[PDB]
Amino acid sequence: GLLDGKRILVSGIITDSSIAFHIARVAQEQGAQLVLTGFDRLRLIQRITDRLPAKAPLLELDVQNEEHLASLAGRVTEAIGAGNKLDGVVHSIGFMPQTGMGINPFFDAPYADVSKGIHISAYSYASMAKALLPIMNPGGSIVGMDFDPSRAMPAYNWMTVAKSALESVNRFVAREAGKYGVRSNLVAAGPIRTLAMSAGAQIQLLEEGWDQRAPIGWNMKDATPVAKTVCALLSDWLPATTGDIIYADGGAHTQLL
Repeated sequence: GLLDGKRILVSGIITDSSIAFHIARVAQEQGAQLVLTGFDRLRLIQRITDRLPAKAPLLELDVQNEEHLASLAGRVTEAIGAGNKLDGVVHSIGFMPQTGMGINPFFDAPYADVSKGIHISAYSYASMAKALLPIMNPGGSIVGMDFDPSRAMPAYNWMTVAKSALESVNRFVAREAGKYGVRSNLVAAGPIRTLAMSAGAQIQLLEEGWDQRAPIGWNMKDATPVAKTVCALLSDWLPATTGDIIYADGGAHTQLL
């Protein structure tokens, strides 16, 4: 039980292909007691979370909603029992409107759309940390999901910009979280077939290039390797790593080709 008796909040489950879902699954297999947050289709999310190996309370959280953030810590402590604190927080939340992504030209995305995407994808990592650090134990771990944005690439467009912002936000969260003995890190995943992927020739070349570049290969169908990596960061086995990015991408980013 890598996470034996750790209390861990996990956001961002929308389907059972969600990366968050597999993080939640692997964490429970490893003895973690979870609290879960879900955004919009709460009834649907409850049905999806029923398929996890264990029961976990489900709280409503719209990261754009200031009231939800203000009430979050109180709602969490109620669910885990007063006197108890969190050892773990997982941010697995991303969004960018269609105008900011894919076939749509980079220059045509209006700021309102980009701003919303940045709000949800980058700024929310800080506001979740603000809301939850007060109910976190020393030795604890905050973890967010990243996609390496250090080089530009077709299609990913303004979401790349959002991820660049996130990485920077992560380094500042690490400063604040350090005052509580809490670590903050990001996991940079290779591409994964999720619901979000749903929203062409260049993206396929990027994927296949992925497996080819990855010295141990990469399998877009399998979220388990990134779930494990996130669990490794939630654990006590990376105690001197903070403000940082761990690459769970088959090693692809270390190879030019």
